Amino acid sequence: GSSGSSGTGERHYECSECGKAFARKSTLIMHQRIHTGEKPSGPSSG
Ligand SMILES: [Zn+2]
Repeated sequence: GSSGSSGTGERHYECSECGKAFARKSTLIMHQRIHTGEKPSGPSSG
């Protein structure tokens, strides 16, 4: 039925942005953030 390991379930989600493989799906999302942001600015301040 809907139960029974019958082996392993390696589910590594890679980042379509860089290509980094993670263990959890959500985790990857949090990472992708690094990409979207840090917009390019001329006058470096901070
Ligand atoms: Zn990435």
